Order: sequence, then structure tokens, then C-alpha cells
Amino acid sequence: MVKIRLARFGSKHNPHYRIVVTDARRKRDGKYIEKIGYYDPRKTTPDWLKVDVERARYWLSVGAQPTDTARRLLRQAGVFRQEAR
Amino acid sequence: KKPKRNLSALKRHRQSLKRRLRNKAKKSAIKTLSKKAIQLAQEGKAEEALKIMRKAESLIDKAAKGSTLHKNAAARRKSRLMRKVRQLLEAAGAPLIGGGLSA
Amino acid sequence: TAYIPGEGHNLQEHSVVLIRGGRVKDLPGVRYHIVRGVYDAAGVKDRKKSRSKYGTKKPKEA
Amino acid sequence: GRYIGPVCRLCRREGVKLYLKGERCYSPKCAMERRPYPPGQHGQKRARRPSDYAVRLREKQKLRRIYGISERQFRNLFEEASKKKGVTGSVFLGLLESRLDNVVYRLGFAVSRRQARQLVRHGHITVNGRRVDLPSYRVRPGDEIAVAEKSRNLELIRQNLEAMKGRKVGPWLSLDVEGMKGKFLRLPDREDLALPVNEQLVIEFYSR
Amino acid sequence: PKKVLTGVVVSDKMQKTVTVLVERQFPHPLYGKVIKRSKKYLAHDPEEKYKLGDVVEIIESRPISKRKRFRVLRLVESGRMDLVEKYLIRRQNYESLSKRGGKA
RNA sequence: GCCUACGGGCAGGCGCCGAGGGUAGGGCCCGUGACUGGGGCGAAGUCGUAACAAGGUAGCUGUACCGGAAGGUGCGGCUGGAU
RNA sequence: AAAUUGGAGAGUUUGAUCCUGGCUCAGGGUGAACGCUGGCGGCGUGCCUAAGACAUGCAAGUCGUGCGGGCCGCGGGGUUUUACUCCGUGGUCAGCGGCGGACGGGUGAGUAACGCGUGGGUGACCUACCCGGAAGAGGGGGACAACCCGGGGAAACUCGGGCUAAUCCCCCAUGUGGACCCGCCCCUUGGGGUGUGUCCAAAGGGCUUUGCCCGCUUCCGGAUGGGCCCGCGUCCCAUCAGCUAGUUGGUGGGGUAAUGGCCCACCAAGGCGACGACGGGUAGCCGGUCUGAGAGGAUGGCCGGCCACAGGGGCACUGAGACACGGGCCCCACUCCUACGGGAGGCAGCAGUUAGGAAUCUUCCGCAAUGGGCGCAAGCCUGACGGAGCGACGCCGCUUGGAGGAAGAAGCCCUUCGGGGUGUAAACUCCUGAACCCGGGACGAAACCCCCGACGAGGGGACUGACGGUACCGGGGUAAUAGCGCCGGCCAACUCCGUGCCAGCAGCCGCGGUAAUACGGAGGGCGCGAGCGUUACCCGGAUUCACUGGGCGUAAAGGGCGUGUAGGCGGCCUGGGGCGUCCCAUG
Ligand SMILES: [Mg+2]
Ligand SMILES: [Mg+2]
Ligand SMILES: [Mg+2]
Ligand SMILES: [Mg+2]
Ligand SMILES: [Mg+2]
Ligand SMILES: [Mg+2]
Ligand SMILES: [Mg+2]
Ligand SMILES: [Mg+2]
Ligand SMILES: [Mg+2]
Ligand SMILES: [Mg+2]
Ligand SMILES: [Mg+2]
Ligand SMILES: [Mg+2]
Ligand SMILES: [Mg+2]
Ligand SMILES: [Mg+2]
Ligand SMILES: [Mg+2]
Ligand SMILES: [Mg+2]
Ligand SMILES: [Mg+2]
Ligand SMILES: [Mg+2]
Ligand SMILES: [Mg+2]
Ligand SMILES: [Mg+2]
Ligand SMILES: [Mg+2]
Ligand SMILES: [Mg+2]
Ligand SMILES: [Mg+2]
Ligand SMILES: [Mg+2]
Ligand SMILES: [Mg+2]
Ligand SMILES: [Mg+2]
Ligand SMILES: [Mg+2]
Ligand SMILES: [Mg+2]
Ligand SMILES: [Mg+2]
Ligand SMILES: [Mg+2]
Ligand SMILES: [Mg+2]
Ligand SMILES: [Mg+2]
Ligand SMILES: [Mg+2]
Ligand SMILES: [Mg+2]
Ligand SMILES: [Mg+2]
Ligand SMILES: [Mg+2]
Ligand SMILES: [Mg+2]
Ligand SMILES: [Mg+2]
Ligand SMILES: [Mg+2]
Ligand SMILES: [Mg+2]
Ligand SMILES: [Mg+2]
Ligand SMILES: [Mg+2]
Ligand SMILES: [Mg+2]
Ligand SMILES: [Mg+2]
Ligand SMILES: [Mg+2]
Ligand SMILES: [Mg+2]
Ligand SMILES: [Mg+2]
Ligand SMILES: [Mg+2]
Ligand SMILES: [Mg+2]
Ligand SMILES: [Mg+2]
Ligand SMILES: [Mg+2]
Ligand SMILES: [Mg+2]
Ligand SMILES: [Mg+2]
Ligand SMILES: [Mg+2]
Ligand SMILES: [Mg+2]
Ligand SMILES: [Mg+2]
Ligand SMILES: [Mg+2]
Ligand SMILES: [Mg+2]
Ligand SMILES: [Mg+2]
Ligand SMILES: [Mg+2]
Ligand SMILES: [Mg+2]
Ligand SMILES: [Mg+2]
Ligand SMILES: [Mg+2]
Ligand SMILES: [Mg+2]
Ligand SMILES: [Mg+2]
Ligand SMILES: [Mg+2]
Ligand SMILES: [Mg+2]
Ligand SMILES: [Mg+2]
Ligand SMILES: [Mg+2]
Ligand SMILES: [Mg+2]
Ligand SMILES: [Mg+2]
Ligand SMILES: [Mg+2]
Ligand SMILES: [Mg+2]
Ligand SMILES: [Mg+2]
Ligand SMILES: [Mg+2]
Ligand SMILES: [Mg+2]
Ligand SMILES: [Mg+2]
Ligand SMILES: [Mg+2]
Ligand SMILES: [Mg+2]
Ligand SMILES: [Mg+2]
Ligand SMILES: [Mg+2]
Ligand SMILES: [Mg+2]
Ligand SMILES: [Mg+2]
Ligand SMILES: [Mg+2]
Ligand SMILES: [Mg+2]
Ligand SMILES: [Zn+2]
Repeated sequence: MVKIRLARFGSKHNPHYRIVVTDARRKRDGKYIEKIGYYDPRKTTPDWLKVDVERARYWLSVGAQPTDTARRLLRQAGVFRQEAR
Repeated sequence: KKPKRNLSALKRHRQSLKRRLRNKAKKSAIKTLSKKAIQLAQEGKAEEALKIMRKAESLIDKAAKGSTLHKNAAARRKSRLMRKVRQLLEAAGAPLIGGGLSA
Repeated sequence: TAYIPGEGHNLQEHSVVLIRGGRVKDLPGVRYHIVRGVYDAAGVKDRKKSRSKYGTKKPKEA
Repeated sequence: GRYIGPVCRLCRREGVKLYLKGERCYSPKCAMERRPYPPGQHGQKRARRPSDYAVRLREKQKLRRIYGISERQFRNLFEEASKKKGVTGSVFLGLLESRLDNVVYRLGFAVSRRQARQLVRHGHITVNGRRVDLPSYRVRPGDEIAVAEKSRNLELIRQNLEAMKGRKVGPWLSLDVEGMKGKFLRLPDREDLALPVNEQLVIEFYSR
Repeated sequence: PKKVLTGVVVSDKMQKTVTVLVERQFPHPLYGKVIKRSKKYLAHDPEEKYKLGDVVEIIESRPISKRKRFRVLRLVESGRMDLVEKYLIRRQNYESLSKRGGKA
């Protein structure tokens, strides 16, 4: 099953993650289907999370179950939020 | 002097043998019974050959719904058997039963 | 066959030694040198100059 | 490490004044003032004509020695300077001059470049309000280079800023004597630096 | 796009099949001259329709036999024996070139 | 022989393919090696003095024969042969 | 692969000279090793050899919300000799069953191949779990473990009998729908539709029980992951020139998810090769990396992509997926147990042992993070992974002080005995304050969950750190490691002494036979600096394989001469085609 998860790309003691779509089974840092924004757990910058909503929305729309930390990060950039009445 | 144990691997083997047998049985039932079919068509026995061909057809489709065959693999043999029968009641006379065959 | 460099050595009929590249023009059919200060090849004694090339350690009180 | 050892001596091998020392490099003591020949047994004897290598080499050394600096840090900058859009000869000096150790000295906080490196390394320097102690940190334009609030009271800090009473600071820089701050305004164009180096010879030495 | 090549028939002697000789020109990867390399394709002729000397188009196809992976596509130009000759004489000369021996 | 709803299934038995082995007979590649060919060398001696001067019989060359060897001669060829 | 951003040579054949030409050096690089030396940190990185052998420990499990039961107990009941027996429950064990075990991890043996790269094909195909859409889950019966009973074996294990539960197995029905034969319509390789005949489904569990949650069934599409096929590219030897008989094609049949000599039977005599078949050698391939002005050469650990193997060789079984590293069956070689009938085992997973070798690490910490498996969840598992450790193995950063200080102490060295050198160097004066001491002290971690709200959005709440008492901050605070090569020319750096063709140096030319700037020591100098040298290897220099960019009268080099095959190449005008070629757009 396709997942939306994190791929570490930092250094040692410098974790820098990358939100990605990929087949369940690939190496944590392997060939990924599509990148959908980065995430920096230490917040060394005013912009330690970007997402590109509309893509992620697409991928969820064909059931790319995302990991737990990923759902959280997605939620935070409001991939899930609706509106009004 | 102790062959370290892997309980859930062996368990898998345990089951594989079970399945293997179940699978053989269904498969073989088809073999001899499809043979019954094609045989009795070369003796021009349409009331009987089609009687069988249908029991063959069913037994075939059943091992498809399980894991003995694939939906195609079954389908494959239904096409073998059925056609191989019609083209044997050319060599003789009219399909009595109607059976599993269309005109 | 291997050149033994250095003003005087201590090699013998069963010395275990180490050898490197480096021909000697004057001695033909000699395309290897013996490394000094490894296995059974002492460094040169008394050598005070190009010491690392002869396995001699740096002497005190000099 | 960096070079520690006798200096008025390189002053002499390069045959020009490097100002590696400080208060006396200006006095009648630099031995250039007393023995303008190179060090050693043979510096008295008339020279042989230099090979091209010789002149290329020495002009490199003269420049490098002026600035403190290891050859590995030096070559790595010349390398960086060639990768730059610019006239590398100039781009180089601009890069050199961008060193904190140097910026501090040019600012007039330290008597000399050597004394400057300590002032940095022992933590006496602010960069943009924070502490910096790598003499290799690169100052960019817009940077403010202050004395630590702590180290404000040193004899040499105060004694040196009182020479600023009558010096004026480089044209790409601004000093706030009273406030003990300096600002780095832009990179020094070649014409600002007036070193006794033929930068081009340096370049040539490296293209071998 | 299923690949499509153009070439000539050099062989009848196969059951439902023709040998097609396809030329390709291209500049040499180092010396940049244009060089004329060639290849033989085995093409499914379900009707014997294509005779030798025919130039034909040939198209990438669901596998037929071990070597047959192309179907004969259409006729380009028929009767063209000069080419076939060049194939055969190139071949004939091979029986020279040996080392077991020759004659007078 | 076992199970059965009597349709058939299971054990078991045979057969092809088959890893591998057996006999014979070839071909190939490395390890060691009795006995051997010259060869290049490398210290300055033996016996010659062929070549370099027309080198004291112009030189070289293919092919022969002689000679342990250097060379000699025969038959041609060449000038890269001196007055 | 967006300023034409980029290109150095020297020594050596001669008495001298010009050319030819080989040799050699300076540069850059390394998964390095060896010598002398070695203070600190950050990030990388560390068996290149025997794909040799491997002790021990761990490396893939999980679900009690699919199902029954053994053992050890706890409660709480009913009751015929006070033994039985009903209910709930803790702990533990495995079994039946579902899912994972085909991912993740290692290695580079094999392979010169559709293996890889690159672009395409699939009307010749499959795809568990996830997503959307449509439809349904109605009856009936059945077997094997666990368990109890009994027999063989030294062991490993093993056969027999009897009981039984399920989301396990099996038959009947409804069939939205699908599968198969046959016919028609469109389409065109086996694609879509349609009509009669046949044939095919299903399972239950939980609770906040008159409806929610998890799961079940057939089918249509998405999504993702794979099979197969084709064009083009893919090292050396022609002192390997012919190779092939399942070989090449056909027809039919088997097998598969599917094409195909992939397999089998019968028929035909084909298939490939000098554009290098076949044979021998070597090698995993690439994104990249090293070098280079480029072109090119060289290389493919570490990261990522594909492949291949799991002690050698076969083979299939389960299944969506394997012909499966820690699954199965057989043969061989090896090691161990053995009662000599037989059995056990597979680190090229992490760490480590051992051999081999010039040489390559800790039997460490942690599941806090990311990722993966199983589960409603809590959680369980995870040597994937996150970290620490050891090694200057590499790069980068930091230190061993800073300022003042003599016409210039001593000692050592040279001296023409006047003096010169180390050398502001030292001493000595002030200043700073690595180390270290005390105090504070992280980010990485907020979700899963629980509550409100609807189970959604959204809001509130709690738990959780291996690194690590680390980084970092504040205060205090000591002058506090320097070594290695080199100094005849290339090539930065010169004197004395010893030695006497000796000892020795030596990359190359060469040096040394009593005045050695070349051996050895010393003073002095040059070059780098926690590093410096050496060896090995790649590229460079080497327009010295010359595409860019070379040659052949005498330097190495024109076939002894012709004939002519394949091939290469080819006049002037006009017109068509548009293959090469060129331009644009797009992938
Ligand atoms: Mg750390
Ligand atoms: Mg995969
Ligand atoms: Mg055999
Ligand atoms: Mg003579
Ligand atoms: Mg003569
Ligand atoms: Mg004579
Ligand atoms: Mg005679
Ligand atoms: Mg004659
Ligand atoms: Mg000569
Ligand atoms: Mg000479
Ligand atoms: Mg260069
Ligand atoms: Mg090097
Ligand atoms: Mg040591
Ligand atoms: Mg090993
Ligand atoms: Mg290895
Ligand atoms: Mg073990
Ligand atoms: Mg469940
Ligand atoms: Mg209980
Ligand atoms: Mg259990
Ligand atoms: Mg793997
Ligand atoms: Mg081969
Ligand atoms: Mg492809
Ligand atoms: Mg499954
Ligand atoms: Mg299933
Ligand atoms: Mg669904
Ligand atoms: Mg529904
Ligand atoms: Mg029984
Ligand atoms: Mg079922
Ligand atoms: Mg149809
Ligand atoms: Mg039914
Ligand atoms: Mg039931
Ligand atoms: Mg045949
Ligand atoms: Mg066929
Ligand atoms: Mg190999
Ligand atoms: Mg070049
Ligand atoms: Mg390149
Ligand atoms: Mg390669
Ligand atoms: Mg890897
Ligand atoms: Mg790799
Ligand atoms: Mg092994
Ligand atoms: Mg195997
Ligand atoms: Mg496995
Ligand atoms: Mg495999
Ligand atoms: Mg293993
Ligand atoms: Mg290991
Ligand atoms: Mg050893
Ligand atoms: Mg997790
Ligand atoms: Mg790790
Ligand atoms: Mg370190
Ligand atoms: Mg070392
Ligand atoms: Mg450093
Ligand atoms: Mg004196
Ligand atoms: Mg000082
Ligand atoms: Mg103090
Ligand atoms: Mg925290
Ligand atoms: Mg936080
Ligand atoms: Mg919250
Ligand atoms: Mg948790
Ligand atoms: Mg609620
Ligand atoms: Mg503390
Ligand atoms: Mg402090
Ligand atoms: Mg203080
Ligand atoms: Mg000190
Ligand atoms: Mg040099
Ligand atoms: Mg010099
Ligand atoms: Mg020396
Ligand atoms: Mg020398
Ligand atoms: Mg000397
Ligand atoms: Mg000295
Ligand atoms: Mg010195
Ligand atoms: Mg070249
Ligand atoms: Mg050319
Ligand atoms: Mg030439
Ligand atoms: Mg000649
Ligand atoms: Mg010649
Ligand atoms: Mg001629
Ligand atoms: Mg000739
Ligand atoms: Mg011609
Ligand atoms: Mg032409
Ligand atoms: Mg023309
Ligand atoms: Mg024309
Ligand atoms: Mg025209
Ligand atoms: Mg056109
Ligand atoms: Mg065109
Ligand atoms: Mg073109
Ligand atoms: Zn000075």
C-alpha cells in the first residue's frame, strides 16, 4: 500500500526529513514516488514545514495511508480541514 | 547439540503440507473427471458427456475461488474442456442435454 | 632480491622482513628495497638525519 | 598549528616589511631597520638570480605570511576565489580581508594580526551581538564587529583605541571608537588594499 | 510506437517466415564518419505473400517463435535483386577468408 | 490396503525428464619437473682481427656449400662503394 | 553541461649541434598500508585478501476483539457418602486459525547477458494490504491438532488409536456480477458490447447492543509494485574462423498470470558469422567519482537505482508474490553427536573467533526519534535504524600563546680572528586564559491515546530521550604538545667536519679514487605543520595510439608487382522524395 511518510535527509544530530509518497516496502530513504514537502524537527528556520496541500489531498484521495507523524504534519498544514457551516 | 527453534516458521511448513494435499485432491479430481468427459464425447454420448462436463466445469470453478487455481487458470481449462467436447460431437451427433453448451 | 639500505644492518638466513617498491640502478635485477624497522630489520643505529626513511626513532638529549 | 616562532625574520626573508609584529615594526627596531638581509649564515653573501619558481614562490609567501594563515587555508581560498565570478587576483584579497582575525586588526582593536587572532580566540569579540572566536569566520558586509561587553576594560583594548585618536580606518569600514564597535561596509576593492604584493604572481604560482 | 523498420527479403527458405535485412546509418561515436551497419530480422509472413527482393516494412510484434519478434508490415517496393546479390556475395566470400585452405 | 454421499479421493506401484556417478575415448587449461636451446647480460683477461679510412680482398644483401664460431667462396642484386 | 573563465614544462644520446625517440621527474587523487612523530573537536569513513572455516549471544514476528484446551493458581456458586460439578478471573505454555515471514539487512561468486543504461511495446499479462463505486452474506453438514490412551528410537524425533472448537474444511440456494463454449454487432493480434446454455460467492468477532466499529463475498475502476518483449549503447585476443541439430521455422498439443522451442510430438532444412559468429580471457551495470583545457582515460565500497547469489549442484511445495539467506525435499564436500541402524549444522544479518594478509573497528547504548510487521487499541517485535566506542584512515575547524624586549647575554656554528650567524629568538616585563574547577542545562517530542465535539473538521488533556548531565550558557581559571621531508640539476634552501670508488647516496642524469654545496654528523636554511614522508595504484604531463591532435626518401614505417571481391569514396544542370542533416514545440 502506498504511504505518505518521512525520509531522513539530515546529518548526524541534524535530522532533516522529507515528506514523500512511496510503496510501503521501500527503504526508509529509497526511490520515492513523489516528494510533497519538507519538515525540520528542530525548527532551525522560520519555515520548518511546507506541504503542498493539493497534491497530498490527491494522494490521500487514492488512499495513500500516511504514517502517524506524517498525518500530524499534514494536519498541521491543514490538509484535512474543511470550512464554514 | 540443539537445533534452535523457530516455532512460527515450522508452523508455516506444517500448514503448507496440509494445503498441498487439499490442493492435490481438488486438482486431481479435475484431471480424471475432465478425462471422463472428453472420453465419453468420443463415444458420442452427449447425454452423459455433458452431464460430466458440467460436474467438471463446477469442480473447476471451485478450485478457482479457493487458491488452487487462478481465475484465468480455471477459465483456461474450461475453454480446453468445453471446446474439446463440442469438437468431438461433430464427429458423432446432436448435443442432447443442452448441458453447459450454447447454440 | 631486495636492497638493504642504510650504513650497516643485521639481516640473516631466516630474518623476517618487509619489502617495498624502489629499484636500484647499479644492482640489476633488484626492483625492491627492504623496509627498515619492521619485523626483523632494525633501524639504522646512530642515524640522526633522514630517520623515518631508516626506521630510527627520535633520540633524546640531542 | 598556525605559525608561532620568530617573525622579524620573515620580515627579512621577503626583504620587505610585513608588519607581523606591531608596536616596534613601526619603530627603529624592525631588523629591516638594522639588518635588511635574510636570516642565516649566508644572508650576507650576494644573491643568485631567482628562477621563475623562486619569484612566483616568494611572492606567494610574502602575501601569505602577511596574513597569518596556513597554506591549506590559503590554497583553499585561492581555490574558492577562482570559482568566483570576478577577477580572481582581486577576489582573493577581498576574501582574505574578510577574515575576522584580519577585520579586527584592520579595525584597530588589535595592535597586530597575531594579537588579533588571540583577541578573537579568547572570546573578546562580538559579531552582531554574539560571540565569535574562529579567526577564520567570514565577515560579510553589514556585519558589526564589536568588543565584548566583558573585555571592554583591557589595557590594550583601551590603549589601542586611543591610537585611533589619530588614525583613520579603512574606506570599506566604519569605526565607532567610543562605542567600541566597527562595521564592515563592503569588500575592499583592489585599490584600497595597498600591500606590497603582485597578486598576479600568486595566481601564476598556482597554475603550475 | 511499436518500432517500424524498412528492409529487404533475403530468405524464402523458412516456413511462414522471411529474413529481412535492415540497414541503419549513423555517425561514428568517435570518428564521426557516417557508418552503414546492418541487421537481420525474422518476420512473420502468414501468407507467403512476400517474395525475395521485396523491400518491406516490418513491425514490432507479440513474439512468434524464438527469433521471430516482428510481423511483416507492408510492401514498400518489390523486385530489387541488387541488394540481395550484395547479401549473397558478401556471404559467398566468407567461404574464402578461412585457414583450413583454398584453391586456384 | 484407507475414506466415501459410489461421483471420486488418499497411500502405494510403474514411466519420461534428471542432479550425480560408472566404463571407454578424445580435446583444453594451470602446479611440479629429470634433460636441455640460445640469449642478454656482468669484473678484465685468452686466440683471432670480420666491420669503420679503398679498414689493407670496396661494403651490404637473399640463397647455397664449407666452418664449432668469426668468417670464406659460389650466383645474382644494391651504392647506403673510395680516386 | 549559461562571463569563449580555459591549455607552463624539465633532465637525459654529441667534442659541440638540429631532429627523431624512449626513459624519468614535478601536479592532482585513494575504502590505503609502512616509517618517524602525534594535543583537541565536528562530520565522514574503516576485510580491497579466503564467496575460507566458524564457538556464544541477539538478528521476524504478532493477534485472546477468529477458536478450543494443558499446567499453576485465585475468587464466587449449586450439590447424591463430601467427593463431584457450574461461573467468573490472574499467570503461563504451546496447538488450530489469520497476517507478516518474498520487505528490511549482507555479499559481488557467477554473468559480456535484454544483466545493466536508455527509449518504447503489452489486442500477451498478474498485483496481498490501501482508495472509490455497485451488489450480497440464506440454509445444511464435515475433518485435523491441542488434549486423553497406547507402541518403536541412544538421540534427533516418530507411527497408531479415540474426543473436539473456529474467521479451518465441505455441499445446497440467491447471483448484482463474473467465468466458458456457440452466434451476431463494433474494433482489430487474445479489445468492447450483446444473446441463449452452463458454471461460481460468503464468516464471523467486539461494544459505549433496535446500530456503530473491525473483518467476510462477487464484481468495475483507481493506486502501487512486478512478469514478458523489441530498438540503440555495453571490455580485451583473429597466434580462436567457422558455429549450430531443440539447432532455425511450421502445425498441433502441454505449462504459465501471459508471449515464446519454455516443454513435447510430428513435418520442413533451416539459423548465425569478418558489421567478428563460435572459442579463450577479464568484469556485476548505472546515477556518479577521480583526472583532464577539452576530447578522452580510469573507476563503480561508502549513498541511491537495477541485477545476481545465501557452503557446491538439483528440485518443487505453500502462496498475491519465492523456486524463498535465519522455510522444505535429495546429492556432494566439510564439521560435530552416535549405542555404528543414524542424526545435526550453514554469520556473504549485528558484534565477535579464527585463518589468510601490508592492512580494516565494540561479543557497546537505545527502540527517545524515522521506517517496517502484527493489533480496535494499550502494546509486542525490529543488530532496519538512531547513537556512543576504537583507528590522524579522510576532509574541515582549534591549540601549544599575545604585546614589549640588546647594535644584539650564554651555549652551538662559521670566520680572512676584525667579525658574522642562530636572533627579539631566549632571559626578563606586562597582558590574555586551552586544559581544568564550580553552577545552570537543551533542541531533537508530539502524535499514537484519552475527553469534548459526530466516529469528520476543529478544540482541550496526559505519557514518552538512547545520545546525555552531553551540546550550549554563566562564573572561576593554569603559559600551556612539535614534528617530518628536504638543501648537486629538475627544485625553494650552503657552510664546516669526518670519510677516501670505502662506507654509502641514487626517481633520472649522476655523486664518492684526500679540498665532496650529492655519503655520514653538525650549524644554518627551505617547505609543510598534528602531521610529514615512503611504497602501491588511477589520471596528468605523453599531440608518446594523434576524434580533437602524429607519422612512413635516409630517423621505426609503402605491401616485390599486378588483377580485382566486399567495402570506402566520387563530375555539370533541373525536378520530386525528405533517410542522413538542420530548426521549433512537447515527453
Ligand atoms: Mg557527538
Ligand atoms: Mg518492492
Ligand atoms: Mg551426466
Ligand atoms: Mg678488418
Ligand atoms: Mg675489407
Ligand atoms: Mg684478411
Ligand atoms: Mg672455402
Ligand atoms: Mg658478389
Ligand atoms: Mg649516437
Ligand atoms: Mg657527454
Ligand atoms: Mg594541470
Ligand atoms: Mg600523493
Ligand atoms: Mg606510535
Ligand atoms: Mg573474513
Ligand atoms: Mg569481501
Ligand atoms: Mg550458532
Ligand atoms: Mg480481529
Ligand atoms: Mg484462565
Ligand atoms: Mg497463543
Ligand atoms: Mg533485499
Ligand atoms: Mg565469453
Ligand atoms: Mg525500461
Ligand atoms: Mg495472502
Ligand atoms: Mg487471501
Ligand atoms: Mg472495497
Ligand atoms: Mg456495501
Ligand atoms: Mg486419528
Ligand atoms: Mg473460509
Ligand atoms: Mg467477447
Ligand atoms: Mg452454488
Ligand atoms: Mg458456519
Ligand atoms: Mg527433430
Ligand atoms: Mg505452439
Ligand atoms: Mg568476478
Ligand atoms: Mg591532455
Ligand atoms: Mg568526463
Ligand atoms: Mg565500467
Ligand atoms: Mg548499498
Ligand atoms: Mg551499491
Ligand atoms: Mg561461508
Ligand atoms: Mg544453492
Ligand atoms: Mg525466509
Ligand atoms: Mg532467488
Ligand atoms: Mg544466516
Ligand atoms: Mg559479521
Ligand atoms: Mg597472520
Ligand atoms: Mg513506530
Ligand atoms: Mg548506524
Ligand atoms: Mg580526529
Ligand atoms: Mg600512520
Ligand atoms: Mg588541520
Ligand atoms: Mg657573536
Ligand atoms: Mg614574543
Ligand atoms: Mg586572570
Ligand atoms: Mg525533549
Ligand atoms: Mg517542542
Ligand atoms: Mg493535540
Ligand atoms: Mg508510543
Ligand atoms: Mg463523544
Ligand atoms: Mg557541570
Ligand atoms: Mg569561560
Ligand atoms: Mg574570566
Ligand atoms: Mg611554554
Ligand atoms: Mg617541487
Ligand atoms: Mg636551488
Ligand atoms: Mg639522503
Ligand atoms: Mg640530494
Ligand atoms: Mg651532506
Ligand atoms: Mg639545525
Ligand atoms: Mg629547523
Ligand atoms: Mg594522451
Ligand atoms: Mg588524424
Ligand atoms: Mg611521430
Ligand atoms: Mg639504417
Ligand atoms: Mg627506414
Ligand atoms: Mg614499391
Ligand atoms: Mg619491405
Ligand atoms: Mg566496387
Ligand atoms: Mg555512393
Ligand atoms: Mg554526387
Ligand atoms: Mg540535385
Ligand atoms: Mg529537391
Ligand atoms: Mg519534410
Ligand atoms: Mg529527415
Ligand atoms: Mg539531425
Ligand atoms: Zn617586523
